[PDB]
Amino acid sequence: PLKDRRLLEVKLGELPSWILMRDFTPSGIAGAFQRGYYRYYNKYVNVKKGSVAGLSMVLAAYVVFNYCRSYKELKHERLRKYH
Amino acid sequence: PVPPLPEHGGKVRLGLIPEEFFQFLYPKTGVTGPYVLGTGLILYLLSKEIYVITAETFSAISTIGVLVYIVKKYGASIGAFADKLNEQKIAQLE
Amino acid sequence: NLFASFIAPTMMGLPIVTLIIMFPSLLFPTPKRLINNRTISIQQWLIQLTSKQMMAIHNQKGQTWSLMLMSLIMFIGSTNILGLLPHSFTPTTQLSMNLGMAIPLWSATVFTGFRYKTKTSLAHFLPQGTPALLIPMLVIIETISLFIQPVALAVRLTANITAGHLLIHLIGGATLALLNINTMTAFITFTILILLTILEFAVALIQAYVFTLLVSLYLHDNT
Amino acid sequence: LQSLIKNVWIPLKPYYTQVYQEIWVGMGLMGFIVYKIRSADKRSKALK
Amino acid sequence: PPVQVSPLIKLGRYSALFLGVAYGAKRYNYLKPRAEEERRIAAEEKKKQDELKRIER
Amino acid sequence: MPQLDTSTWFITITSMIMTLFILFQLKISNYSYP
Amino acid sequence: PFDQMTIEDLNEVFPETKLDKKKYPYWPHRPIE
Amino acid sequence: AQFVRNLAEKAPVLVNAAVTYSKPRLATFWHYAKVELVPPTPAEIPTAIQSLKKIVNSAQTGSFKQLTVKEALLNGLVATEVLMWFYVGEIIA
Amino acid sequence: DIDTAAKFIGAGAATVGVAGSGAGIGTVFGSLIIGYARNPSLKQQLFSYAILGFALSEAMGLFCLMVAFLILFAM
Amino acid sequence: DIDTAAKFIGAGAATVGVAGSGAGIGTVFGSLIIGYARNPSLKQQLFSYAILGFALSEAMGLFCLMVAFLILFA
Amino acid sequence: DIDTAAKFIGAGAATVGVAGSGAGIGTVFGSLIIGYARNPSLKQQLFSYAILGFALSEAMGLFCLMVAFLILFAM
Amino acid sequence: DIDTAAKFIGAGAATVGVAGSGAGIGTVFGSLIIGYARNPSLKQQLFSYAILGFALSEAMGLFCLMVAFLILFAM
Amino acid sequence: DIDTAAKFIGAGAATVGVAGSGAGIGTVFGSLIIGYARNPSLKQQLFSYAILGFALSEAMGLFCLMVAFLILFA
Amino acid sequence: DIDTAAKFIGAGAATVGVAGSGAGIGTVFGSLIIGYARNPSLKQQLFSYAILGFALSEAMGLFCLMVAFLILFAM
Amino acid sequence: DIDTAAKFIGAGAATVGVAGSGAGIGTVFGSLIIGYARNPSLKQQLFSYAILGFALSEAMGLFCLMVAFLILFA
Repeated sequence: PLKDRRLLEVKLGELPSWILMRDFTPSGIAGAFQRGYYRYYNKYVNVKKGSVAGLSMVLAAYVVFNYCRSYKELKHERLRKYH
Repeated sequence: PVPPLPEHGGKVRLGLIPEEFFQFLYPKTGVTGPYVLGTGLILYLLSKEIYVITAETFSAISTIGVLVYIVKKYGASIGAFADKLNEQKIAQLE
Repeated sequence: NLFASFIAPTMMGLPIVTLIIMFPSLLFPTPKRLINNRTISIQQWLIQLTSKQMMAIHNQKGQTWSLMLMSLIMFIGSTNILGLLPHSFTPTTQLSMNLGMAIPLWSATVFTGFRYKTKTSLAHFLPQGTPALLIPMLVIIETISLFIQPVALAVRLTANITAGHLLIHLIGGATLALLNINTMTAFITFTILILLTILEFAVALIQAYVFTLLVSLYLHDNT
Repeated sequence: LQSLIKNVWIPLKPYYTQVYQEIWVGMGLMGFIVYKIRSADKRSKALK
Repeated sequence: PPVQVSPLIKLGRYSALFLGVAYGAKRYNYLKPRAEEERRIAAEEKKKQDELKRIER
Repeated sequence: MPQLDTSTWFITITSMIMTLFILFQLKISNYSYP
Repeated sequence: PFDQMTIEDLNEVFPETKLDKKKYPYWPHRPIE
Repeated sequence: AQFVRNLAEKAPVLVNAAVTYSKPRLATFWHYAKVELVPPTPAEIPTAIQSLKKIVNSAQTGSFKQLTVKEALLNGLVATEVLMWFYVGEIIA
Repeated sequence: DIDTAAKFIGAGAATVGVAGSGAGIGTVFGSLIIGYARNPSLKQQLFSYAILGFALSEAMGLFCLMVAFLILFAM
Repeated sequence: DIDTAAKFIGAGAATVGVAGSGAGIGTVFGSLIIGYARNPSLKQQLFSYAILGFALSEAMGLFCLMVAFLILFA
Repeated sequence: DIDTAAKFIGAGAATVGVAGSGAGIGTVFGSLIIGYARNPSLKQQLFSYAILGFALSEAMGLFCLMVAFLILFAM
Repeated sequence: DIDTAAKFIGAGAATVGVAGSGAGIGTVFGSLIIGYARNPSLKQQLFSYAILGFALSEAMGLFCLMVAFLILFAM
Repeated sequence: DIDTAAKFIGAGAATVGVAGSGAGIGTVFGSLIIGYARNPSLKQQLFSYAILGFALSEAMGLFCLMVAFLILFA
Repeated sequence: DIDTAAKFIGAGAATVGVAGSGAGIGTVFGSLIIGYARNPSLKQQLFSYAILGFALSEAMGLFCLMVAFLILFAM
Repeated sequence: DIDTAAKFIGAGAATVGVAGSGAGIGTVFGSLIIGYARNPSLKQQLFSYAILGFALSEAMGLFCLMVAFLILFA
């Protein structure tokens, strides 16, 4: 009953239908990053008894980010050659 | 003209990963699918050396040990601390 | 082999490192309701406190810089903590950032001191009623140890930070290497590492206070 | 850019004009110095 | 409260397990000699470099 | 000393500026009084 | 109530809590007594 | 000194208590793991092979292409689950 | 080799800047034990002003060790 | 090369300049402990008179390390 | 070998940081003597800060010493 | 030439005559702290007799710096 | 040999430290003097604390001398 | 020749002797600042003892400085 | 030669473990002064203690210098 649905709702056959019904302009990129931040915020943070997990996630994410950034310079000391 | 909040949002396992994952996975393996899933993910990363081990490993271990110590010892103290500040502003105004 | 962590990163040929710097900006969100959650109430209290404490001495004119000083100290206290993590980058140890954060402030203070209070600012070069035997040998010293302000004001912080990262890297490396030999030495050095880690958690804020306090009283003088 | 200016020029105006007149000069000096030093090292390595 | 396997997976698992066990033993056997010899010949090379710097210090 | 490979100084400085004199002066400018 | 309100709502209910912008144009819009 | 040694004796009692608390949680894990004391039955092999052939049927004609995402995501994640055991066997190797 | 031993020497020399810190440390702790012995009340601020100097001495101690390494391992 | 080994020697020697600063810093902050314990009603001025000296005595070793760097890389 | 020479020399001329330890020790034990002669009551708390200083100065001592034995031969 | 080598080394190990000025000024300013505490109405004369000391410490601590700069540029 | 020189060079330079012993014992018996001269009822107690500090710093210096020696007879 | 090397080395080394001068002078003025802080009916005699101590320390440093200049311009 | 200059400079270095003993003597005497100026009646014992401290510091310096003599004639 709807053209645009949550990408999980849509099927594989109409997969490209979803890919083409949606927009791509940078404004529609900010209007996505914002939605992500605000889902996280209003679901795990803006609550009267926020916990560690309300924060630890972004930290342990930034961690993996800056690990991926560094992969190149770390292929030079693998303790074993044939992995 | 503003909305209120819940009492506590999405509950979480290990303090890091959400549970909704677990339930979404309940139908097929139920309970002991996610844990072995992660164990395998990690033994894989380690085996093929997608994650080589060095000093920074132990640095991370130490920082994390410190942090969990701190929280598991001071958490609710800080929580009541903050709720106290809130009720205190409420009163000092009220 | 290990200055690596200070090398400026770009995952590819693009300008990334300007994102390692604005990330903290959102570990300190802004409130819109009157009451709010914990993570905001806490920092709010913290800031009320620290201001009421440090901006006491200053006169009324000098009380216009509260924003700048507390933002400075907040930014730096964030950066120097975050940099602790396993594989994170400290955008301060890039000496250039420290120079660009030090100089303008010191210069603008001196300029407020010489735009107004000209004779008196000039006078602070000669402590009151010193022996008239040595005047030049004193108004040389004061005027050389003035220009020395920003240089140290930056370099102190810079190298202070750097040394901790370097020391932890090296201790952990020797930890693994001794683990090759034996077990107990590794635990020795690991506990050593815990101590060092705490001490760095500490200096990383001590230096912020130092910095924005030096500046505060430099404004106290030349206001 | 209208949202940008209406987010970062309504509040931050009285600061850049009344107070911070004296820091921009310092930043110009900073630019002077960085130019000088980058030029010097560019020169010295152009040699080698 | 255990949840009975949707048998497809109970099948798919242990097969692959023993496949991997065989793969591992095979890799070990097939790989040992090549590395042994490359390292021993590199040892010849390093002894030669040692005597080189001995005579060409 | 990689703090002396001057190539990158311009961007580091400019971004430091952008941050220290824009974002925080927005956030902290909104904090409130008891 | 309180939690459903904002700072402007306090401007609304209590004008004496108002942080006036004339005698103290800057932040924190008042002195530190 | 001797008091620290006495504290160690109390710590040993505490360690026994730590073992005592761990065992019921472990017993719940054991209840899930107590299903098989011998290798699995070859009775449902028919069910599994037939489900496999039905998957092949859904595949060949191009009818499974009417699925929703979440289902295929789940399927692939459990596929990779099964997969990790291959590297596990390598570990044994 | 010669540059190597020279690095070694420069390192063994730069090691010594720690004595200022060791001194300042013992000094300020003595000062603290005293200012408490004759005023056991305001322990809190005494301890605060103890560690704030502790830090401002270890800073320079580690300046020196840092330059030592900076030479030894990375020129 | 000797012509640079000597640079290494000189810088490693001059490193130790800041030992006097280590001292002066510790000394001053102990004296501040004391003069705050005696008449606790002057913390303020007795702090403004301490970090001033901190600045002085740090500057006068940071100069020396700057000179070591200069000798090395110039 | 010249590197052997510079190694032994680095060890020696870097084993000097002990001066910090010594001076701070003297100063702390003296401050104890005095603060105690004044008030003989709080001996426990006083000796506590005393041990704090004792070990915290031996700290930098062993820092310097482990750096010495770090670059003695093993590097 | 090793001539310039030891010229450099001499400047470098001669600029050490400033830790004096360091500790001297530290002690001076602490003494001023106290002698202001016990007598807060002599501020003026006190600061003057403090500057008299700070100067003639800095001067004779700086002569070593100046000697290094000299011996290097000219001789 | 060149190294045979560095032997004695270092085994001699490895005693620069007893400076600490000097300054310590000085300050130590100074504070002891002042003690006995402000409250003579503590003589033995503070004498014990003094011999404590004495032994401590003397040991620091003398084990530094042992360092010197083990360098000598490497 | 290397004579210049060793002479520069020994001179820039011997010139350490001014550290003690700075330190002394500082301690002197500190003690004086105190003594006057408590007891201002002594200005003249105080200042006199002060100048005497200053001169003594400065001279015990001047000896080494002057003999360093000797070793340089003479040998 | 090589051992000649070696021992030369080894002793010229070990001869610096004396400034600490010197300053220690000085400080112990300053402390004696103050103590006496508080309690002018226990002069005798103050002085006994002080002369002992002098014996000790002088002993330490003399050993640090006997080191140098042995280096000379090792």
